Amino acid sequence: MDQTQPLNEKQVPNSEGCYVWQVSDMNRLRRFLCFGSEGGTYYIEEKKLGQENAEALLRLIEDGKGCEVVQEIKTFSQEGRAAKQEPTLFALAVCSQCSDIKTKQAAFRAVPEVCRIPTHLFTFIQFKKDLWGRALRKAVSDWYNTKDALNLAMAVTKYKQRNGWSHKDLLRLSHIKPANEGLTMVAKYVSKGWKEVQEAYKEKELSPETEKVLKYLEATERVKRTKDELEIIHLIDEYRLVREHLLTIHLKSKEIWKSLLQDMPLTALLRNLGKMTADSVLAPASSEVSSVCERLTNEKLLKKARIHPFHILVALETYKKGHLRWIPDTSIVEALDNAFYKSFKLVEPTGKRFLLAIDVSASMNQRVLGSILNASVVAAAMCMLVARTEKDSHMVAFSDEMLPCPITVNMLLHEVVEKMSDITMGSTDCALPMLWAQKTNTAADIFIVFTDCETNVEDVHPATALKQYREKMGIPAKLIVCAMTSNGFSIADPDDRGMLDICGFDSGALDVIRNFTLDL
Repeated sequence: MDQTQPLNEKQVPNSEGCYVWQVSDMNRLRRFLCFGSEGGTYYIEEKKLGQENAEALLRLIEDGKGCEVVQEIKTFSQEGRAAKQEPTLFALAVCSQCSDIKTKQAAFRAVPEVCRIPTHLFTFIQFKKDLWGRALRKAVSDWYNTKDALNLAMAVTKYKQRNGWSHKDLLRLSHIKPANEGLTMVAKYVSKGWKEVQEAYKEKELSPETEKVLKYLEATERVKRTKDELEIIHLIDEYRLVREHLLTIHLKSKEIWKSLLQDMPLTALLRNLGKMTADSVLAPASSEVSSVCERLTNEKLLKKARIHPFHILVALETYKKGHLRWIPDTSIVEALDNAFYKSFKLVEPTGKRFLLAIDVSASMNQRVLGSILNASVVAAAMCMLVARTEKDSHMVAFSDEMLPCPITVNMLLHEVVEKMSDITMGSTDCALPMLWAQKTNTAADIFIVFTDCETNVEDVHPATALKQYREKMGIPAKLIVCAMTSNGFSIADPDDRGMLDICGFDSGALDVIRNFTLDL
């Protein structure tokens, strides 16, 4: 029996016509939350991949798991497990208009929490349009009324974009009734303007909290009336204004940028590394560079700034590239490598024996999350994560034959990326890691295969190779399939308790791995 034939009646043909199992709908939802469907996969066009994922979600609802889905969405968003919020927002939108009364209600109830920032709310609304009753108005009203007025003021005072997204419109369409004076004030600022706010609040008794909102709006307005660097720096120092609150002429100043650098939100810092280096703002051997390195390697700050490991991987590739042109600062490059590991949810090692196998076949050249990184690079980063936490780990690579592993656990992340950028090619035999481990009599308690599961060679099924490995070696080895796309295929036998499906770049993947490895 080989891969071109069905192991049993539950198998389905993959893109290459070979047999695998359909990953469970709940696990496909997780694959979707983590990878989305932008750019599709090597074998599946973008729109089709999105529809496949939307259909899986619809089956879940149809099967009564609607509320479980919404709970899962809230959980991923709260724990910051996914690199992008789009998939999560699309899934929430789908749930807010489905056939299940209870799921609709649960979806709407989750909008204020799942839509963490303005962009999210706007994206969520656009998806609902894609797909204003009392429920939507209440949800939107709830979103504004549950946010901190000062934080809202901070967001609405940044420069606007011509993307059709308007707070003025949402405040109107939602028929909102502001719950506190600070929100009433910001709503007035958005709908009527600064002059109106000033006039409505002159002579007015305000709590110290509402007063802070008024003084902050005043600060953002003062920015526009001056080109004096010292005055602007004082405003950044006292009110923590960011780049988007400033005039273009202000952004021409190196000192203003240094003041902006001081408390720059980590996500913005990651995006501005190259520019600030080219601009001499992050000069070699500078205290500016040192502070940056310290903020990036502070696990508590990364978590609070919701920095996902994929954000760091992408930021690193972009920065190391050097082009706008700059000399990538070596200490920052090292800091990013360090931050990558600290951004995943850390767990105690299992001390077991791991065989980590990276698929470097042709289809793995497929791009991940709309980035320039291909699936083999991303898989390599996941493999490094595991190897770094589990001392007893041996890394291997494969296509339709075992291949020398281009990476070693001691390499820095930027090196891993370089080595894996053009390594993809050839057919795919997902049974190889187990077969190779057997032939070479290498001991492993856990096999983790990083792949898209599009196996397609006339060799034994990977599930088969695992069982043969178990028997011959006398080890009850488990197989963890770390999916690298949101397709719906899996080489793991749903009927074998010793096999599990997980998803690459789920920031809490190590916890899933730990629990399965120790039957916790």
